[PDB]
Amino acid sequence: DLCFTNVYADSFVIRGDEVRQIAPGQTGKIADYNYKLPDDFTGCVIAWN
Amino acid sequence: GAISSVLNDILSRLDPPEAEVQIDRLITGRLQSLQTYVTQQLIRAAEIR
Repeated sequence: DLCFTNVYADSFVIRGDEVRQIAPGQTGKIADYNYKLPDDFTGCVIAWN
Repeated sequence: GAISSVLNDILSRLDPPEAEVQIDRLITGRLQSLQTYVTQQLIRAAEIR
């Protein structure tokens, strides 16, 4: 029930044991070197096997 | 309420998102010291005036 200027959907696949690394300011292999989520992340995170 | 009174210890020891809460405790705490000091000086400013 809100509008947004731009909505960007970053599409990528990870393993089941790596889902905990994607979070604001979280460390990890896919977090520190591939996709570091910002501390002020105002978006959304979706996952599906 | 912070882990240490020094700013560098929090930023160096703890992570950034953990520092956001701990550094805020020093900010909110030390701001009361300024507000208390300023409040007392304005009160003493009335006595000296």
